Amino acid sequence: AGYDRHITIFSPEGRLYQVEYAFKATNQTNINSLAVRGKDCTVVISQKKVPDKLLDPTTVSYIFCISRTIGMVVNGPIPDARNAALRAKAEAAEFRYKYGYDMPCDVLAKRMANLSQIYTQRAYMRPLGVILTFVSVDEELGPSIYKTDPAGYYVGYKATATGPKQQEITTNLENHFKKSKIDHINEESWEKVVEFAITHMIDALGTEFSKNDLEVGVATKDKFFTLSAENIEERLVAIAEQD
Amino acid sequence: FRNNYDGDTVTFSPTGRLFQVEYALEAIKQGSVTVGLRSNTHAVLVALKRNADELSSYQKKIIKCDEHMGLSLAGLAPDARVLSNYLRQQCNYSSLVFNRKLAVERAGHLLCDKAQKNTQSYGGRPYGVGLLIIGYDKSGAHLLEFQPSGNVTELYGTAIGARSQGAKTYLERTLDTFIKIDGNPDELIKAGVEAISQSLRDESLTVDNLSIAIVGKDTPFTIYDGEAVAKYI
Amino acid sequence: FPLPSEDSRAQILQIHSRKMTTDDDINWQELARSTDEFNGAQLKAVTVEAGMIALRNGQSSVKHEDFVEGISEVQARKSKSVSFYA
Amino acid sequence: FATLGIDPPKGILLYGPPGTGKTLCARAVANRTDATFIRVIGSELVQKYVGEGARMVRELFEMARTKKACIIFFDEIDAVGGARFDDGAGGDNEVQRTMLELITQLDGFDPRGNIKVMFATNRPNTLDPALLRPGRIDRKVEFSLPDLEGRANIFRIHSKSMSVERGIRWELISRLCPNSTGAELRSVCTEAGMFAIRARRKVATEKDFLKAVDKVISGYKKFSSTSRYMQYN
Amino acid sequence: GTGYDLSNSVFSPDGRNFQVEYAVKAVENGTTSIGIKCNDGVVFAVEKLITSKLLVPQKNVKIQVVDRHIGCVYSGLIPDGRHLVNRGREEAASFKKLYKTPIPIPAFADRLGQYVQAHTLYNSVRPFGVSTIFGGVDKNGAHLYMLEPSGSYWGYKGAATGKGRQSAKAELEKLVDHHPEGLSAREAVKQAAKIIYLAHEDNKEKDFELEISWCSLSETNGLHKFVKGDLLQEAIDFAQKEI
Amino acid sequence: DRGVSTFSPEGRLFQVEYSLEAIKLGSTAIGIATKEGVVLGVEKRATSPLLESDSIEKIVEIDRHIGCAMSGLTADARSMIEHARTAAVTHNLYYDEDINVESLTQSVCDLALRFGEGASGEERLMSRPFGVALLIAGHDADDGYQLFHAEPSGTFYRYNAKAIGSGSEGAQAELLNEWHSSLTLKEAELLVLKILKQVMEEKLDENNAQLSCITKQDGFKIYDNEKTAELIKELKEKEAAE
Amino acid sequence: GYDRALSIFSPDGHIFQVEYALEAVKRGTCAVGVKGKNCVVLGCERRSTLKLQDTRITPSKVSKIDSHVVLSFSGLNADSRILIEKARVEAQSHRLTLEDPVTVEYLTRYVAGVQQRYTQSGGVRPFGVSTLIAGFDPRDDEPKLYQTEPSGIYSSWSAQTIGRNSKTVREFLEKNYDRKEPPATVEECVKLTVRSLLEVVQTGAKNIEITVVKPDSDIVALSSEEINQYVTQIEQEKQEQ
Repeated sequence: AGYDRHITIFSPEGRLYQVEYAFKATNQTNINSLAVRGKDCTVVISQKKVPDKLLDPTTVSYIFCISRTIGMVVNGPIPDARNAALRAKAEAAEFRYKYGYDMPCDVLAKRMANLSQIYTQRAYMRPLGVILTFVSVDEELGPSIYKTDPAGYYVGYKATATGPKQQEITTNLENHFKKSKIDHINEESWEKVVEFAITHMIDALGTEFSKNDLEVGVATKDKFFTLSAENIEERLVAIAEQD
Repeated sequence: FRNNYDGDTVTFSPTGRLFQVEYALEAIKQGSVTVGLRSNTHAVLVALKRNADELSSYQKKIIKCDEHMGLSLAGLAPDARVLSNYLRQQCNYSSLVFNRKLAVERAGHLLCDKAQKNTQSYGGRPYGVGLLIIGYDKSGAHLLEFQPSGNVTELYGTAIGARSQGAKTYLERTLDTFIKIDGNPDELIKAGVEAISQSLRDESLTVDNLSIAIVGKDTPFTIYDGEAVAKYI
Repeated sequence: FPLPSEDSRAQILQIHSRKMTTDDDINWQELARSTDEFNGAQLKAVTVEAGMIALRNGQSSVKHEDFVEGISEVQARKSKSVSFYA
Repeated sequence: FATLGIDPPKGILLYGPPGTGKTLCARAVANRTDATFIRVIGSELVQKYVGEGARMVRELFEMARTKKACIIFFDEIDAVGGARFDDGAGGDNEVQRTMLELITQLDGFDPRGNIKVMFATNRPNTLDPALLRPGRIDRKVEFSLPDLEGRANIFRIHSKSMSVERGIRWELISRLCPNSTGAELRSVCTEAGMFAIRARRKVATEKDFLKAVDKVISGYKKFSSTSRYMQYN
Repeated sequence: GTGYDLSNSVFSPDGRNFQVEYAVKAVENGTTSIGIKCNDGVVFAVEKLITSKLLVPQKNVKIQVVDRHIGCVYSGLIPDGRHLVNRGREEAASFKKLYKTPIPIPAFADRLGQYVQAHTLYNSVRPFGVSTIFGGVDKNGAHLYMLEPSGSYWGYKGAATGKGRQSAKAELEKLVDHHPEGLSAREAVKQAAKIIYLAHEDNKEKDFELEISWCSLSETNGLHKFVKGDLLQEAIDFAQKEI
Repeated sequence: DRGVSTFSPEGRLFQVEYSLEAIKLGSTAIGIATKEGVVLGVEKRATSPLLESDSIEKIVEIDRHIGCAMSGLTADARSMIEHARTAAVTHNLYYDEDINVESLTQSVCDLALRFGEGASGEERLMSRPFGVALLIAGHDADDGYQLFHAEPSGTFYRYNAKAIGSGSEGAQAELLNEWHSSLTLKEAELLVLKILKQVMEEKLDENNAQLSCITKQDGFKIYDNEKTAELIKELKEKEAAE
Repeated sequence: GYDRALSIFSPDGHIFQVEYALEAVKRGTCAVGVKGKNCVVLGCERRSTLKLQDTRITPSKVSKIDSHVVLSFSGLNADSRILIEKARVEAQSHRLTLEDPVTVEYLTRYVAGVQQRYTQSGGVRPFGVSTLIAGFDPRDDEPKLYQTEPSGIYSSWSAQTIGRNSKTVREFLEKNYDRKEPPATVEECVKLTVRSLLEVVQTGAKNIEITVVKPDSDIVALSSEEINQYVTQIEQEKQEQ
């Protein structure tokens, strides 16, 4: 009966074997990214890695836009990443027409998590090999970040990260919050928040990136946009001048 | 051999092949042998009929679709009847809806869509019978070769069956002959007789064994059986 | 080092026949086209069966039908224990 | 074969269904050969130490050069062959190295060989897919169930033995019996002599043969009857 | 355990899929195909290996065109390659029905992307073992995409896969340094024929065939058609001159 | 333990190969088609003397001019006859005529291989193909008397003299030299019983064998037990001659 | 629902789901019956291991499909309730469609025909029970006794038994009973069934249930005291002879 490990069923150890391998699929691409909560907004950064020169830098992105008020960043292989991307855009449209006004961040992370829980419980569907991370600015609780696990468990984070080096990156964001005893960056301007997360990423990875080596998403209140090559390079200019 | 990797239809082999496609492909090579060729204004289809007993009859290996086109089968007989129903349905579909005859080029694409659905989904199976599609339209005569995977390629002529690949030697040396022969249907039919004769070992061509169906511009598709092919032996 | 190609098998079959005796009337490019994705040893094994067929028929040399009948026998991806034609 | 300048097959292939007396055919060859015969059990190659099985392989091929024109026979190779890969129980890597030692000693870098090698087992599907391909083996023969004409000769070789009543046709007994292995065919003649005690009979008659049909065959089917039951695993 | 490579939805212990990896090997067993992206449009080229002399010259069209603005060329199993275009043909017909104007290039890539993703999520179906290269001229600029068996795709300045993937696609890197500013559509036709002969070193054992098709706004003006007339024969002599 | 659509290495389905072997496991059905009529016969193979002659009927009637026999397992035969009479009697309503014998065989044989698990494109529910062999006979106004054979593999041939079941080998080869184009209706009745007598365990009687006939005027007719006994007594005189 | 097939041809040509299903009948209670000229008697036994079973509240082992015909089976009791209910609905459906009372010949081929469907229907399993249908056709006094096998093959029998120790009773009914001269009285038909139950029931009373079938829609079930009356008369002529 060696087929017990090939699907999702109760194991003799009381665990799930296929769920344990779902988290391991996100480390195949080896893409490190993090997200922090600003004062009035939220800024997310990601490492842009282009293996071949034949790839168009504008087409390759790990940050997808679900709606005008909500951004998204996903780690792991792109096919499972864009599979849940179009599923999240459909849930945001059904919520506007049927239910009411635009969807907030927590509802999108909860509906996509419950959708993966049905796929995990049912044995004829394999779980997604990626991790859904949604960033937006709510009109009630303000800036919030919800990271949806492939197992279907969503929980809020102050400053999150992703990748195999996440445990080394989390230490950087954790030690900063212990000394200041603050749960968010007190900088009001969103420009200083962009250069804030980039500074901690360079010192943690020990690598100075370029305009094409990073993709910085910016989620403001009721607006979301992705910084271009000139906007990302402009942030790296003031970083070398100050520090 | 038998079932190791690809015994399930949705499984891929580590060598980048599919044994289920290879299993159904070997069914044609062990089936009844048939040949074929075509010219600019004409196309000739020659098939050999066998059986398990001398007192038994010979099941026809040539199925008629419409007056302007026909086909032949090498493989399991009832599997070709299902594919022939899908081809004849498209002939009447284009005749009722589009008021046009089904083209040979478009018939191969529609036939490929039927086999690819069973291979890419569990519970189905690919048809292990081959189909040589002959016909004529305003463009000219066209011949196709169907495989269990559904591959469709236009050829001057080919052979599928037992020892059929070895019979292609006569078609290669004469490839420059029958293509330039127009208006001579008798010589084009006799060209296919010498091609299938290369695969004959035990029994030769007889009255009931030889089945020839010719199609062309001024001559529609007609199946010649019995003593009609006795003069072309 | 994948399986040999189409025209490549024509040269392999001809080399293993240098120690045999034939009439040199057999087209080697024709036998290679009758073989679809066979192992290198499966190619040499055809010449082994071709020699055993001539021993049963009493032929003094290996003819064309010896290589053709060898393919119908069990060599590469071909197994039949009975005719079975219906 | 030296006139044609060919290479005789080094190895052979005999598997067949269980119960056809395949081991009896291996002993029939050793009688006509009048030379050294070697019978090797599949479980004999595996020893109580790891790596000792590699030395057990060369023990067989060392006598090939020492004693020329002998015969080696392997029995139940399914317990040895097969790749079985890695991710399994983990204690399987010791057996897979026996074939890699056996293949190396058979066909290595130096083509060293003289005698004939015989591989035999009841499970051809569980073997190494490399072991199932030629170049170590040429002649491949798989046993089949004798037909009405085949099963008749099974009772004819046994008719010279035991006691056969004059005027009894054995073709009707093998006809009432369905397709079955030779192990159950010889059981008809053996059990027929058992009816001479309880059924109050002198020798084996036609009436006792009909009682054996519902006894030797129909009575012994039940469960745990192999014949063609297990062809695979 | 044993059998992780048997069915589809079963993940490997390292977080990958064997059936997806086995489908990649089926791509390199077919006829190779290349592509070239320019400013005005894209150029498609494919090398069709001729088996015997029984093939009729230039009566076989491997490239299946979607509407007038999208060509599609594939390298892999022929039956699996035609099912992708037939599925995309219905998506293009369903789009133009509701959405009026034809579907652009980056939009058409999402229809084939998600459709292949659904085959990897079921055990009753198998993924496509063919790599389809599609592109054309969209409403803004131009784009080129290559659909992999895993469903992963991005923008490509060039795309080549097949037996000559290690050769033909390696020559695409020299094309970028040759014309870093830009490349005309007419010159790209002659450059596409040379790349076929540069990777022909492994195809010299059989007979080949040259089929080139391009679409741009300079001449065809949104019309994807094969190259015929003296333009095709002119690119042959220019490509064979360096051979 | 596999799907019904799995192909064998020989290029065939496992359900098709093992279905042909089930024919010899049953009774023996022998029939001969002549120019004056088709003489069909079967063997009931009674395992106990208490079995009634009206119990097992291996020869049914599809039409007045069309009839068939069965051999082997009769469980799959009863289902096919319901579809055979459906494709026949209903075909009479459509064209206001009698269905061709060869055309009726095609409609019956096409229902064999349509089985499967979750067949795409339409709804086909069948667990296994029919493991019964049917010999289809009949008469028309064009080709004349014809005798076909419905195989589980979906193929059919026109046999002048065919023996299926346990007599598909020994009894089949005996009809090669005993058949002739001039064979009449009366001489064909004694020829079938001559083969059935040698292939039967006990003596030939009306209880262990049932024969039928298909003519142009009378059509399908089953021989009475008194009519069959008269042909058996005439057979004993033909066995002893010189 | 469940679309996976079950019955699969064995390499010998048989079917595993059939032969293995026949063993459930041989492990069940033996059901023996005979038919006379003017009467038909169907005997059945019960389980002798279980006790404290009230006969009145316990459903009868012989199910009545119609006034003129009943059904006494042997085999799995889980698969028998499916055949009994569907045979009685068709009995009323035949009276609705054709406005004709059912016949024993039509009832047997229907039950056997329905069993042929489940063997040929993917997703279901054959019945592991064998039914014996015996009765009289309307306006006909001829006895009708038909056997229904789980494989779908049906046949008529003068005297036939199914269940455990079947071959022992079958050999007893061939020599003792003659099909050429059946008994024309009801009393001789009842005593014949009791003689066949002496080698199976093995000295029991409450475990024996005998159902008498008579024409003109007349059914008389022998009580516990009426069955033991025929047992005493046979035992006196058994050991003494």
